[PDB]
Order: sequence, then structure tokens, then C-alpha cells
Amino acid sequence: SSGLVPRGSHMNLKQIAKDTAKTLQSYLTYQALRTVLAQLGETNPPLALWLHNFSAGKVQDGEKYIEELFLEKPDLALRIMTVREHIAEEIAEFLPEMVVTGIQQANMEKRRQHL
Amino acid sequence: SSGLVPRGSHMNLKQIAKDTAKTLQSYLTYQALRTVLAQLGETNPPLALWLHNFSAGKVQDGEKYIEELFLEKPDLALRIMTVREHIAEEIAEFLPEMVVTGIQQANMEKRRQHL
Repeated sequence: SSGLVPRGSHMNLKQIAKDTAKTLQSYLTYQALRTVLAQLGETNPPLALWLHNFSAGKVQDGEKYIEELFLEKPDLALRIMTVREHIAEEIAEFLPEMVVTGIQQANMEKRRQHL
Repeated sequence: SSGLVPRGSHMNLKQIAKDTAKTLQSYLTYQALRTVLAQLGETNPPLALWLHNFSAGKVQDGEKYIEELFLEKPDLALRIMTVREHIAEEIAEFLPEMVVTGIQQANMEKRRQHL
């Protein structure tokens, strides 16, 4: 046999997908927080200022952020919960085609100039 | 007299999708990096070390990252380009469900723990 060659390609695909979904969920929670924030910009300027200062730097993990915002203001956490979910239902189905063709197009550019 | 009620909800969907897609693209780039790093850990330990040290604090923007890598190691850049492309082609189609039902389950777990 020949065993200088690796047994695998190192694409643990369900782990990568699992990790990717949790990153999408955290970014969509950040997007929802941006929405709720802009809404409260029209609707409730104080409450907006509280949330903007509360959230600065907290945006790391979306589920940890939510459980921590629930401890302070259960209603506003719920506002972000609804919006993150509304966005996801509206946009998620377009993401596959955008990322696949996005990557193919970005690569195609660079292989053209370099290669 | 719908004076106080806002025109719309600040859910700019084309912009949100665009931005979510770029974040996705640049997470998949980072995950392609992890794969080839691991591959190289087996096949070329010194080059794995070079790539790891080179990459540290460079993975925020996937296109910027690949272009920086092209100047030093066009071989590796092309490898990452292929892996990110492959990853996307395998997993992209399953992300909409995973993100939608993940958000819906995560939301509903947060209400069950607290509310």
C-alpha cells in the first residue's frame, strides 16, 4: 500500500454545517438587534440608548446574549427573538445560491488574474 | 391618523441577505483554512506552522485573506479557494433549514427556561 497519503480530506461536514448555522444564527441575532434598535430609534429613543450601550461588545454569542438580555428586560429580548426569526424565514432560502455562486465568482476572478 | 406609527420595520432584506452572504462566504473561507491546516499538519508540518502563524488575526474578511495569501503562497491560496468552494457545494443547501429551525428552537428554549 501507500501510506504517506492521508486517510481523509478533513472536512467534517456535519460539524462544519453545525458551526456555520450557529454563526449564521448569531449574525442574524445581530441583524435583528440592529432592526429593533432602528425601530426604537423612531419609537423609543431612551430605550434605544439603553440597548445600544447594553449590547456594545455583548454581540459575541447570540444565544448567550439573549439569555442575558432576558435577565434584564424579558420583553425586549422577545422583540429581538421575533425579528431574528422573521429575517431568517424571509432570507435563509436565498443564501445557498448566493454563497455558492458568490464563492465561484470571487474565485473565478482571482484564478483569472493570477492563474 | 397613523401619525405615530412607523412607515416600516427597518428590515432591509436585500441588504441583510447580501451582508449575511458575505459573512457566510467569509466563514466558509475560514473553515476551508482549518481543513487545509489540518491536511498540512499531516502532510507538511513546517508549512502547516507557516500557514497558522501567517493566518493569525487575518480571517475577518475571506477575500482580503485569500489575496494576502496569494502574494506569499499562491499554491495554498488556490487550495483554500477549492476547499471553500467544495464545502459550500456540499453544505449550503442544508443551511436554510438548520438556521430557521435552529432559531425557532433556540427562541422557544429561551422562553421555556425564563418566561
